[PDB]
Amino acid sequence: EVQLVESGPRLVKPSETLSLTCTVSGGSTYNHHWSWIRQPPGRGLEWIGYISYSGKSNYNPSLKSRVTISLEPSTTQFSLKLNSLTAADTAVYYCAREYRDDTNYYYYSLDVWGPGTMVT
Amino acid sequence: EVQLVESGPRLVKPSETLSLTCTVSGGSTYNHHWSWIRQPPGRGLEWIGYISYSGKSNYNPSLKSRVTISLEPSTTQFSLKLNSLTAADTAVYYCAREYRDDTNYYYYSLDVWGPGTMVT
Amino acid sequence: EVQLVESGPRLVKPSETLSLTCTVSGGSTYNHHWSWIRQPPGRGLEWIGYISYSGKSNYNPSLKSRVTISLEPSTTQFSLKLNSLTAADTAVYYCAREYRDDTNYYYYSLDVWGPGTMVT
Amino acid sequence: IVMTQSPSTLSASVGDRVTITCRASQSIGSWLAWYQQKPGKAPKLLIYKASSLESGVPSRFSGSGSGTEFTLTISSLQPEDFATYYCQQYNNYSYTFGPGTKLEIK
Amino acid sequence: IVMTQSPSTLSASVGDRVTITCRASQSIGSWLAWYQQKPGKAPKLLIYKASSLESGVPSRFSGSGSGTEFTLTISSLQPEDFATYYCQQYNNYSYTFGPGTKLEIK
Amino acid sequence: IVMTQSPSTLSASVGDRVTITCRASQSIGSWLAWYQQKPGKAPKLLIYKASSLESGVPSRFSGSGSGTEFTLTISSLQPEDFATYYCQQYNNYSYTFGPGTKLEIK
Amino acid sequence: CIGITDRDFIEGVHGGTWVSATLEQDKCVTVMAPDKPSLDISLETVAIDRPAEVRKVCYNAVLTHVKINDKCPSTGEAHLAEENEGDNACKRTYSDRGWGNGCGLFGKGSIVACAKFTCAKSMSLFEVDQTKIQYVIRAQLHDIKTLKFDALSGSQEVEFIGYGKATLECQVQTAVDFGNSYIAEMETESWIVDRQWAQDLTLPWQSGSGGVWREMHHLVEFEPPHAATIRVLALGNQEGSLKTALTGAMRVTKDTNDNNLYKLHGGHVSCRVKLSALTLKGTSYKICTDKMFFVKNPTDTGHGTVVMQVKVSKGAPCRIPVIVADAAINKGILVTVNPIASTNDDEVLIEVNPPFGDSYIIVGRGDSRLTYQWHKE
Amino acid sequence: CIGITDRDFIEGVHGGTWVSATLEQDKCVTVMAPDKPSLDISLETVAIDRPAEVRKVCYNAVLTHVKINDKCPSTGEAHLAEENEGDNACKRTYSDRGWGNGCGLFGKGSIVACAKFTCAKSMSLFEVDQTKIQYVIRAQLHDIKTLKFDALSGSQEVEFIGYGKATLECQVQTAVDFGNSYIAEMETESWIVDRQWAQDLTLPWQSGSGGVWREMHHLVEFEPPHAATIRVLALGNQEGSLKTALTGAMRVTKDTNDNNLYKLHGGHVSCRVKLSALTLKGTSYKICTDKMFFVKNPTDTGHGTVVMQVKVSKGAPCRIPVIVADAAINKGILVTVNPIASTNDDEVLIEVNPPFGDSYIIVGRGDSRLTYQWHKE
Amino acid sequence: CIGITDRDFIEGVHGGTWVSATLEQDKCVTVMAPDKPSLDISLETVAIDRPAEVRKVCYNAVLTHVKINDKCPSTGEAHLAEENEGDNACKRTYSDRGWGNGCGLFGKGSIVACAKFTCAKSMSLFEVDQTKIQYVIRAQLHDIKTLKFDALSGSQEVEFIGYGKATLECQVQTAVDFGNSYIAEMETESWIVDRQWAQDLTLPWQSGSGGVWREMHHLVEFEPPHAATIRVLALGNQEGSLKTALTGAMRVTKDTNDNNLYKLHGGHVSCRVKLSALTLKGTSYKICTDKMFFVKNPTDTGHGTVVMQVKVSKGAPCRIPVIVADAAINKGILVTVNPIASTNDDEVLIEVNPPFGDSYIIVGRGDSRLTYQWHKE
Repeated sequence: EVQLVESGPRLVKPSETLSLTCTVSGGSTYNHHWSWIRQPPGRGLEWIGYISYSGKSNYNPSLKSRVTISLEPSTTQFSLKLNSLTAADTAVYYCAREYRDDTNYYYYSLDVWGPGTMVT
Repeated sequence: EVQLVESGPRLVKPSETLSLTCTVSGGSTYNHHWSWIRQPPGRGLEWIGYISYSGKSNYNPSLKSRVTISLEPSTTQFSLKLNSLTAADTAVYYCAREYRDDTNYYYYSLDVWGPGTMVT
Repeated sequence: EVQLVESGPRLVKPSETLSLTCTVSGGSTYNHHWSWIRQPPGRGLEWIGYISYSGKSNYNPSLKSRVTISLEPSTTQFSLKLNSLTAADTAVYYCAREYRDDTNYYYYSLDVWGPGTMVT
Repeated sequence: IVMTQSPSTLSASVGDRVTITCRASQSIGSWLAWYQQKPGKAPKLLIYKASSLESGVPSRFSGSGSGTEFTLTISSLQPEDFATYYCQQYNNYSYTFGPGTKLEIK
Repeated sequence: IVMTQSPSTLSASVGDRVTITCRASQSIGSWLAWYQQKPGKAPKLLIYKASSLESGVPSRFSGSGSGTEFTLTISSLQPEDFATYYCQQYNNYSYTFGPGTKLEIK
Repeated sequence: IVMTQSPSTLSASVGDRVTITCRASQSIGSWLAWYQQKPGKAPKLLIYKASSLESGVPSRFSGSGSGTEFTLTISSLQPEDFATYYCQQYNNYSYTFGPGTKLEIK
Repeated sequence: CIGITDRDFIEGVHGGTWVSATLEQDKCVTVMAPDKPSLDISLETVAIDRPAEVRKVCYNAVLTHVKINDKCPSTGEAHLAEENEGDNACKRTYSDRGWGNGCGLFGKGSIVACAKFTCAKSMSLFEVDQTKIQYVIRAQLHDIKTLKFDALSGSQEVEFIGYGKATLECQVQTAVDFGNSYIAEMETESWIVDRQWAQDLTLPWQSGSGGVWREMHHLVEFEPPHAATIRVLALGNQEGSLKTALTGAMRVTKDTNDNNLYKLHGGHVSCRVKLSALTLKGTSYKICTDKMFFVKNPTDTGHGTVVMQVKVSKGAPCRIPVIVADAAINKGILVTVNPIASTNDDEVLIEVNPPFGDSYIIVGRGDSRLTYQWHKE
Repeated sequence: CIGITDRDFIEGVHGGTWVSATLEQDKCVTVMAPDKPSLDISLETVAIDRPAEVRKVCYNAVLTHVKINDKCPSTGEAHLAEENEGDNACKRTYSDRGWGNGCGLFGKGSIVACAKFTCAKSMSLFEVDQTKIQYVIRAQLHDIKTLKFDALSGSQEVEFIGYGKATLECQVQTAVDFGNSYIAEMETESWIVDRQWAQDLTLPWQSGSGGVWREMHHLVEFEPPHAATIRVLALGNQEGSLKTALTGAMRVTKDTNDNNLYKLHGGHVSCRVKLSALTLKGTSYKICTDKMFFVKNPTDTGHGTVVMQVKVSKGAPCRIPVIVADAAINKGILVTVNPIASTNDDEVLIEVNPPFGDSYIIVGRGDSRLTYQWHKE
Repeated sequence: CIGITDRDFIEGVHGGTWVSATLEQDKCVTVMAPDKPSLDISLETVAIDRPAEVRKVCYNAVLTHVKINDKCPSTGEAHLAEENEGDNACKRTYSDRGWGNGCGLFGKGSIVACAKFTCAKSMSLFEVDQTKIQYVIRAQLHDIKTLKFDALSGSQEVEFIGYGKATLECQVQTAVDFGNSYIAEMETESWIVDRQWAQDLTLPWQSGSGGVWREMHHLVEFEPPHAATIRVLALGNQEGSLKTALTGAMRVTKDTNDNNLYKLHGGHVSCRVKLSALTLKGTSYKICTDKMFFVKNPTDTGHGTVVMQVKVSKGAPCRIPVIVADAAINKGILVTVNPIASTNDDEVLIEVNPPFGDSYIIVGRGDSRLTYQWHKE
């Protein structure tokens, strides 16, 4: 059964780097687009970006300059990197999967979500 | 599904060597006897010879002196070598499989054939 | 199908060492407790001892001082070592398996036995 | 590409046929999904591809629309359905969320 | 821990309900097995866990008992059943055999 | 070991029960196969082991014989059957073809 | 209608008078009595009312909501939630994993695939409880009475004028073994089929008590697994198939009135009419002689028999002597009882079950008799 | 009892005198004759005797004696002796092998598992041979005679006093299609069920000729393989399931006497009594008029009909005019023949099969008539 | 033959005269009338004509044309053309590959195997349409008439001399539930079997509409895969099995004449003969008394009953009083109607269905009565 769980340091000093890790359990990280999202308390969601297995990533135009998302097929855990971070970035960070059926054109989704990590 | 296809140089200078290659697709070259045949246009067929996987080959008494047939289990493509060739050898060259059931005594065949290569 | 067979030298000189080998055919030596037994002609059985795969062996209190039982998971043959041997040890030597279901609490057994080796 | 929802707030009763609207900054075809997040947990997918539904979602929920405008609908409002509802965009590349209409008891 | 059987010898007829007893040096619960060895071959398992039986054993054979004392029983004695019968102990660790009651024709 | 066919030429009509013969240089038992090659393509196996047939061959085709002489037969001749027909030998080692009887329209 | 002969009724010294008549559909039997109006009795309809449903058979299925899950070698089996939910057809297999598809090693990886089964077009099947077979008898003078009978309730009694109280003990005789048959519904249409013919169908089925569609694989194809993917296809429609197979099976016309009642075309009812003590009149008919001819030629009935229609010119009220022979003696079976024509230039039905093979149907006697050739396999 | 009307018997100029009566259970028909005692005839019991067993269906299973065998990769398949013995349910699969579990290499290792199948509680199913349906008729004066009839043996004759020798030609009419039904036994209890309903059960079954329990997997679960081990579980009891599904099916009371005979509650017997030449007496009843009322309200029968019980005050011996209408004409079917009350202040049964939907049952004529509302789906 | 008693016929004041008689096979009933020759009526044959075929069951299969295909690890699945063609039984599995067998790596390689299924000896199964059950009645004077009846066509009328036109309303009563049975053919021989007994057979079957042999694995064994090879075996013949199981089932003799008609040994026909107005003669028989004895002892019938044959010495034409008791009263059922002996020193059949358990059959009254012990399970 498929579940996602993110981890790292839940407390970071401003203007520094950010290292989150979404570990994927009960499934193969070969498929889909592996995506991140955030939610600043009081406010709603903002789509950050995704990455394929092959490595074709794509980011949100408002943040790409400061964001790197890596994909490790080996340990099956796609990771998030947000540098030059501020207190606006202080939020809840969900790692979720998008979807890809490809052989059938049953596509659209953000299926499995993690509980999210509160980062400051 | 099982198919055979032969290849190489479709044009060779007399008194030289000959290198044909029957590639076997959709099947294991572990079994059967792997055979070659030729047909000089205007005339019919002449059985050249076969080779086992183990390597127990057997040739036509009228040609063995000039013929080598090799078996590569790796790339699955048994190959034909006809040296001291003349214009009588100029013909159509089919690579076909014989057969072996062994565990059942349902035997006789030349089952799958290739389209054949016109060699000059 | 599961069968056990013991072997070695069926004739040994007193006060020396002993090397028997129970080879296990048709089964995995990962499980159960692998046991030895002996029977001095005219007399009945005496339980010698067992060994797990992990290597947790256990011997008969009256003999442990002179007994080593090894377990080779590789070649699947657990072996018996009886040093300082005398003519009392001269007997029939059976290698048999005990049992372990673990996931079900259906346990007790000495299931498969070997024909036994007459050692002098 | 931006998504705008209306209303953002609603006061309804357990049984009300409620209706939330969600409009895009352009035509996105039939590509839109809805989400139900109750405060504390992670967002949960309800509707996918405009109108199709995910196994694990009550039949009272029903979405529609294509092109520019899309709507959600709960036939007869239920306790657990008091949550905040979001929408999604496809782009063939970069995705976008909505503001989220918070559903609230009357 | 020691096992003692009674009798050690028996003279019976093909049809006799024979009964061999086996007692332990202490309480071992329901953990006991019986064995049938005819001279020459290796011992063969008959009964396991006091009363339960192994597939490959005739129904005439029947064992019982728990705690300290256990008994075997052949409902109607048969040719092949003329063999020597042993018992077993569990300890949760180190096992023990019995003397063996030799079954013999009358 | 040599195979000889008769005739080598035939002029028949769509419906004719045609019969081609094939004789060996010695007794080869029941080991013989037939082939149907239309000009251009590779030979195709029809009959195997004297009389048995390969899945993919019409029932009009029928072979027979053992030992020294073997015959083919088309019960009611058909369009596609206008091809050249060959035979085969086994030896337990080195194989041999026939001359080939060309079937031709009348 | 057709009046009764003398042997068809019997009047007692004491008690009452009893009639015995086998009435068949689309025909009528009249009874006469001196100083009294005629009593016309007919069998109007034989029907079945709402036969219980037994098994639906889907001949067109539609797949929806597709989900596939993957496991790399030595990470165990692949598990979906949809494996449990009965709506979905699920297959389990193993795929060729390795470098190209982001695993940890080479080998077969567990892959599971599910899709929601929805049955687009189904074929219903109904059982017929024979102790519920309704049949309706109408009896009027020349003051109408309609008599609803059940297969079980064969005894129905009715008041009258002059004739007094009547009591009818009636049995039903069905045209077809309803214990070897099913009533099968497909959209607007319905037929009578073999039980076994349906039970041997290779399509998904759902019991009358409901439940899940069983053996869904008949209409669903799971193509061989690839890297981490599987193409799933719902098979084509099979309506043409069933409809082509439903040809060799008689159709059962729906009702115009109640539209929930099934009308059997064949069959007949045997009746015993207990009547008060009164003297009836016995018309004795004469076996026809002169000119007859086929209004409608002998034609197959779809249940092993054949029906013809003839007309009479010179014959007055007359019995029609129908026989099926190899000059010789007949070997067939006259289905139609009282093949009699009331008025000249009037059409009449004659059903018959000939011997298997080649036989000749002969209708009438003498020069003006009719002859028809018939084969039966 | 209830005397016969005049039309129910007939006396001949020569020969004998014949009676015709449809007798139903729990009721009695009496025949009178001048200078002679009354002849009371009744249908006592309709029964089935030891119907053949067809298929047992286990609804509670118990697993015993568990065995599991292992094979490391490239050492072939795993084989147990229990795979052959039919007592045991066996599964074959492959497990994740490697270092941690003492093999020689990485890969799937063949593992086989067996356990002894023992059926704890089963449901028996019986077929009813209709040509063996027994029915018993008692006939006494006012010197008793008991007449054991079979469905096949419908003609039984009996000596008497004064009435001489009688001969009874009787047919049986069953309340329910026994060709679409099964007699199902579960412990102390038994019912009548659909054949298909049972044939579509998802439980293990064993044919009447014996054999092995088939499709044991319905009640046995083999959990996914681990290292070298498999947890096997017998599924829970399913008695609650069947019992809940056996509600919508009438129960069949066991016998108090023979205790191997099954008594059918419904059904009736149609009789023709050949008697010697003698004059009987025909009581002609009058259609009731005055006060009637429901002893027991109309209530469902569980087989598509409804039974009521009424009482009469002023009406002497009188016929009860039962009809089921939408002032109009009835569309229903009067099940109960001769709905007549012998003595005032005496209860009487009336069964009826109304049209589907909403209809009104009307019993009696005039002010004192009774009316009941009834719905049917 | 056996003449009719007085109660068996009835002559009316008006109308005609009716006879009622239950005729059984191998017996005859004669009717007499003053100033007229005797009318002998008998039931000659009860038959079934070409019952539809439902399902063949192969009990001997033969495999031909064997093909096996191989795939090395990570080269995908192995595919044969024969997997599609329905003639062939096909299995799919995986084999231990590696160095010794010319692959590219270690692991399981896909292997597919097919062989042509040919059914050598099969068992046919037929359904019996009960509304097609033929029965033939012969009636001659002392000028013969043969009357072909159908189960449906129970009313057949016939001209005569002196007796005039007769009309026969006849019903058929079958010896065995044909809705729980199959007619099963195996070569020269045939039987009556349980439907379920056949439906529960573990052999390959083919529906009556044709199609492919289903579940071929019952008679075909695919031995465990090796390197790149599989031994396939057709299982042995199973004729001994069926034949041994077909013992406890009565056989059905084929026809000598038509050789496509099935003759039922048991069963009887109930008839009502409408005749013209004429006075018949009623022979009143006397219950036999003196010496009787068993020509053939009571013996089982294979369908729950027992048949005996007795002879009479002193008794003239006399009724035979057959009863089955535990001095007491009988509890059994007299199958044979009119157990009467026409001439002394002549043999007569008596069939009876006793109570289950131990009972005594008593035939005759007084000292010269006969007694036989009988057990039934």
